[PDB]
This record gives sequence, C-alpha cells and structure tokens, in this order.
Amino acid sequence: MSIFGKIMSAIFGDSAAASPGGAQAPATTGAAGTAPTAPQPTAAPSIDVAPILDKAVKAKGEKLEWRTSIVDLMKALDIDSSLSARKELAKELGYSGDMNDSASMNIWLHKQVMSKLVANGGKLPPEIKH
Repeated sequence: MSIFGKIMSAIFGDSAAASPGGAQAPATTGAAGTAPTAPQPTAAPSIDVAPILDKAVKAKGEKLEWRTSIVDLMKALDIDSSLSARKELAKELGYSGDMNDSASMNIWLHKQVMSKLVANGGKLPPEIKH
C-alpha cells in the first residue's frame, strides 16, 4: 500500500470539530440558555498538521518526534512500522536499501513522504521543510 496516503486519511480527516484551536470546553446546562446561536462554519484551505500530529503522537502513547523522524509520525497514526509497512511505503517512493541502512533511511524517507503529504494542502510549522 501507500502509507503516505494511509496516514493522510486521518490528518486531512479532522471532523471531530477539533482542528487548530477549535476544541471548546464543555459547560453545564439547565437554566443556561443565555448565549448567541449563530454557528458559521470554519473553512480550512490550509491543513495545519502541527496540532494534528503533536496530539496524535501522545494519543498513540509514547512521545515521538514527527518533526524529524519519519517512523515516528507513521507509528503515530498507528501503522505497523514492521517489515511489510516499511517495505511498501519505501517502494512506492522509490526504495533505497543498499548501504544506507536505517541511518539514511529515516532521512530520505522523511523527505519524500512529506512531499506527497503536505502537498495536499498540509501546513507545517516553520522548522519542518524538507
């Protein structure tokens, strides 16, 4: 499969009314009816991936660094990260497994995946750029 297209189905799939700064705090009701009700939809031509992955990472359970590590953001959306997963994602991008080992694998893969990911309207924090 194509994991860059598998992870984006969650990143570009925010419909829980969370978004960057959209989550509100619940309040008690009853006599509380005093409040305006004019819900104008919040459009988003830009998909801020930062308040998506930063939260998804700690939702996964362990603290990761999606900012640099490609395997971290992958596992965060809950991908196998095992042999089959690392094989499909890499081979869809071109695959490089000669002497580079996992060392250059984290680097190169992180670059290519982002080019297929944030190109769909994804907005990244100012330090995530190739």
